[PDB]
Amino acid sequence: FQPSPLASQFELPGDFFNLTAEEIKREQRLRSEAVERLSVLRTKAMREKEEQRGL
Amino acid sequence: PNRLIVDEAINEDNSVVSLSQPKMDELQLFRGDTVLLKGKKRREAVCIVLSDDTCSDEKIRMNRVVRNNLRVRLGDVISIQPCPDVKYGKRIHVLPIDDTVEGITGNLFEVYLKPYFLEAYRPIRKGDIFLVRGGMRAVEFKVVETDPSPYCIVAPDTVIHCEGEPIKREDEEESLNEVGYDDIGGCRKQLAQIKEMVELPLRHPALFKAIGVKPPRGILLYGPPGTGKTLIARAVANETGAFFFLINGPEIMSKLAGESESNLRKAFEEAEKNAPAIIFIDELDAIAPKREKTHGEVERRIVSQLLTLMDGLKQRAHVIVMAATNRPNSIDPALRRFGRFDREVDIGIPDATGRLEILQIHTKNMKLADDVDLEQVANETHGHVGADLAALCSEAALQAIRKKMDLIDLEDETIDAEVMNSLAVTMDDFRWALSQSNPSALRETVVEVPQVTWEDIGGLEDVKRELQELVQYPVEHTPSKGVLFYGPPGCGKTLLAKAIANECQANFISIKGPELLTMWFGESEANVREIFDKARQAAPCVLFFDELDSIAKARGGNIGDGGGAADRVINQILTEMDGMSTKKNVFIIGATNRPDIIDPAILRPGRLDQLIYIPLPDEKSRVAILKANLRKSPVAKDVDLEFLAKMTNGFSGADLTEICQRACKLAIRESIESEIVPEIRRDHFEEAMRFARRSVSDNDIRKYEMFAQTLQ
Amino acid sequence: PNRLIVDEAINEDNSVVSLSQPKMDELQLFRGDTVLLKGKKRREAVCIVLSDDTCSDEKIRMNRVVRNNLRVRLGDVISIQPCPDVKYGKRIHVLPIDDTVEGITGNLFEVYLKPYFLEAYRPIRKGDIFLVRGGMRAVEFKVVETDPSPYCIVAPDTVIHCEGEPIKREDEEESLNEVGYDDIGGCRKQLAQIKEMVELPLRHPALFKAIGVKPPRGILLYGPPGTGKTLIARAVANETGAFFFLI
Ligand SMILES: Nc1ncnc2c1ncn2[C@@H]1O[C@H](COP(=O)(O)OP(=O)(O)O)[C@@H](O)[C@H]1O
Ligand SMILES: Nc1ncnc2c1ncn2[C@@H]1O[C@H](COP(=O)(O)OP(=O)(O)O)[C@@H](O)[C@H]1O
Ligand SMILES: Nc1ncnc2c1ncn2[C@@H]1O[C@H](COP(=O)(O)OP(=O)(O)O)[C@@H](O)[C@H]1O
Repeated sequence: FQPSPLASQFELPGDFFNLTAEEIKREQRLRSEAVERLSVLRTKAMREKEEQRGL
Repeated sequence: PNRLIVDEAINEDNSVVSLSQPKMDELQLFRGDTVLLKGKKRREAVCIVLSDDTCSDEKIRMNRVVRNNLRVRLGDVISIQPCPDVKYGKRIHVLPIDDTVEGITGNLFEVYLKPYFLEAYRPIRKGDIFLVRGGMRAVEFKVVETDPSPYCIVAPDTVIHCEGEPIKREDEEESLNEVGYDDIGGCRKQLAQIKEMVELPLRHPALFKAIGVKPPRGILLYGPPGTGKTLIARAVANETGAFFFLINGPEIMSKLAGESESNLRKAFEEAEKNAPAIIFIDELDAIAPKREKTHGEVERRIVSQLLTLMDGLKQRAHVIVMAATNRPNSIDPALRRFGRFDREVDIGIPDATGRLEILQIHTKNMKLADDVDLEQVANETHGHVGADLAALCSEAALQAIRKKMDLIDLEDETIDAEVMNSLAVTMDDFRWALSQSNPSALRETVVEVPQVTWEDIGGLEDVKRELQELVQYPVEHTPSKGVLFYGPPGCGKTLLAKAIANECQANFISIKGPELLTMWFGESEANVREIFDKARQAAPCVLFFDELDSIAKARGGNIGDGGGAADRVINQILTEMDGMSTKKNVFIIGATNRPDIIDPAILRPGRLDQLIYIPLPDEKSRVAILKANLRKSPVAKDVDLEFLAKMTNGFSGADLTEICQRACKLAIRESIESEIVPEIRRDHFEEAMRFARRSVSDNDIRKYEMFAQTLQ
Repeated sequence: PNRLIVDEAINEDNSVVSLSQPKMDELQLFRGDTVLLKGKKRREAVCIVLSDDTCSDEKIRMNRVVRNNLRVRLGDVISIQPCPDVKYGKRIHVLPIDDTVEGITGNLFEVYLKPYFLEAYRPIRKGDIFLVRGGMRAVEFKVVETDPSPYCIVAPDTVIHCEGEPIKREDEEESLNEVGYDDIGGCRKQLAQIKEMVELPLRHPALFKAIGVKPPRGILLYGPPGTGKTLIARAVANETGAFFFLI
């Protein structure tokens, strides 16, 4: 294949960097869930059931 | 689409970012492809993309160097635009930044830039700033000329040039040696807790200005000195961009009446002018000591001024106040009222893993020899905090410096980079520094995940399953939040509490007789509340109260003084248990060898509702115990562990361990005498059997069996 | 080449310098030979070399008197060269320093200088300062005029004069009765620990500026009164040359 220098020339919309209510609430929910997951008292079997989902 | 939220890096390398594989599949780019990242103010950076098992599908993981070049911060969004057209460069001109090249001279290319780029094939863009570590200094460079433009890949055949004065930093650029999140080792959970509470109002202030509900106004960080209380406060401000104002007790208290309160309220006014901002007040117990401890007008009025300044935060939008103390109960309690400083975080003492991470952070700039084993160091440095590990790394460096500088003899204003490049710190230099270092946090209790696992406990197969079900059931599907163990000593009561904590990766808090007695003897039973509060802060954890009757026995046990079964401490424990919910992720375990004389309240519904008997091990368990104790040593094939177990019919697990250690000691002595045999032989176990005895009598077993049948 | 680090000596004698044998053999500088030491401001000192089993190969062990004459301090590097052609002197003129002769009288030569040079074969140079002890006083003497130059060996058959007004002390030299490390008896291990922590930050301040390591900020000395806490603090400041402020 031959790359074309023109593929790297693109200008973003001005509103690109303005995050929505769903994007901001999603991140804050994940922050609360991440702290909760670190606090959870669970056995190795429950830990593996989640980790194994990516294999 | 093609846009991700900026998150923290796992790979510290400055030329690579990590994406979740599904997004690399949508962009049809492979691991190692070069892409451009589009940031704010029409800025871009070029980097290599890889993937891992931890990056979120909708996030991009990049380190501080990449974020600084894009002038973006954690929580922002960037676009990913593959740039396969990038070719190899022919000539690149790189010059250092003045802020980091001071006191050092020599050929910076040969020491830093050459090995940094050699066979690395790092993408480079004109204007990029990057850091190269080495020689106990962190030196960063900027790219000022590229023959190809505006970016290229460095190759082994690319000419690297470096001639000219160091470059002055721009006012919008931060130094890479400023404390950030990558400089914090242990206490990751506490840092995450601060992120949840603090980053949102600072990165998204519009969410809180539109509403009449204020975010938490103050956070009190407490724990021993040198654990990162101020490091977290500064790192958060530096990562979010909020202005950081530093206050401390001595600075205000050293001032005269009027000037003191003026400076305190002036800093608050400056924070509003520079909002968003964080005000960090160190030594809170010094600026706001308990009033009943002083008669001075200055101390009382400063507390009054701080109390009103905290209340005024409902007007000073986007200003958050944090404070540091040694203990939450060493400060004027007024500050902890609803609002003000009603939120607190226990930093604690880093465990062996955290200590290793802290050492790895401090050694980032240090050249270590192959014999240096920082994990072994972290295992030996019990009771040390990050402040002490920093001193340890400094002292190890200084010892290495003296050894070489005595022979180098370079006396000038600056040091050559070449002589620093050849300076390495060996294990002998860390060993020396360890002998000179003394932990600052040796008196406080150290709480960490225990190393005892289920394979270390012989027998009790059903008890193992019971504990696993008690913890797993409330997570997989009122569940009990505690269990009492009773039975003979030396059967594994403590090991059971540790093993469940181990497998759960939970902190183990060990309370022993002497500690329960200390609280009773000194009439300081109120400290039980702090123990339970520690259990909450340490969650997930197992809160183990051993020798529950140690006080009742100290008061007479079978005879008795002015008390009976209940005492100051057990009544405080009962009180605190009623305030702990099953959702606090704390499992309370008790143990006693005399369950007939312990306040029965502990077994009443809502407390230690589970009750498990631990008998002496049977024959198959005793063999398992011997095998577990010998799992770490060479043992000859002539050793018949079943024969030994058949004889030791009345022995406890502790008694079988004594036999193993006796045979071990004999094997070692024989080896030493022969040198002046390489494995434990049957003769060593047979000799141990001549002295080892059962510690638990038949009458004691009947006492426990009758109790078990009485309660069912 | 021939540049060694200045260290402390066990032998308190003013005419003795100790070197490790491997360097004595490499430089052909053998026990009993006379050697010159090159210090600061084109100054030099002459002494007799002896061997021992405690000196490092890269170090030279000398006392305070020799370091003062060379205007050097512990931890620095000086040049060493033999001078086997040194000859014996004939006439030596020595005067006491007025700063150390006060409240006392009598014949200083017969009490101090005579037993000091009595069959000692000491190597002296014009301008050398040396200390002679006795009579519960420590009296410093200077060599002010000799027939040979710039140095010689003082033989028992030479004529030593001790007549004339005492000589004034110069501002470029320190008193040999000032507190130093040789005034500290026990707790030598503690002194070694402090020296490692303090001498280098002060002796080579550019080294800590040049290398990214934090120096110690303060040392707390604790123990019963009268053990030498204030003695160490003074000895360290006087040996390193740093400005001392007492609180
Ligand atoms: N948890 C930690 N992780 C990394 N470094 C730490 C940690 N705790 C302390 N340190 C180090 O120890 C020192 C702490 O000193 P200081 O800045 O006064 O903070 P504090 O006294 O509040 O802990 C710093 O050099 C810091 O890097
Ligand atoms: N079931 C068991 N399996 C293996 N070793 C045991 C067992 N019970 C006791 N031991 C040995 O006894 C020692 C003390 O055990 P521990 O649980 O501390 O007793 P207690 O809980 O009565 O204080 C341990 O080091 C262990 O080697
Ligand atoms: N360790 C020591 N070695 C030698 N002399 C000592 C020592 N400790 C004390 N002295 C002597 O005892 C006296 C102590 O007086 P002072 O200067 O007040 O010291 P300190 O701090 O011990 O009180 C001095 O004369 C000092 O020379």
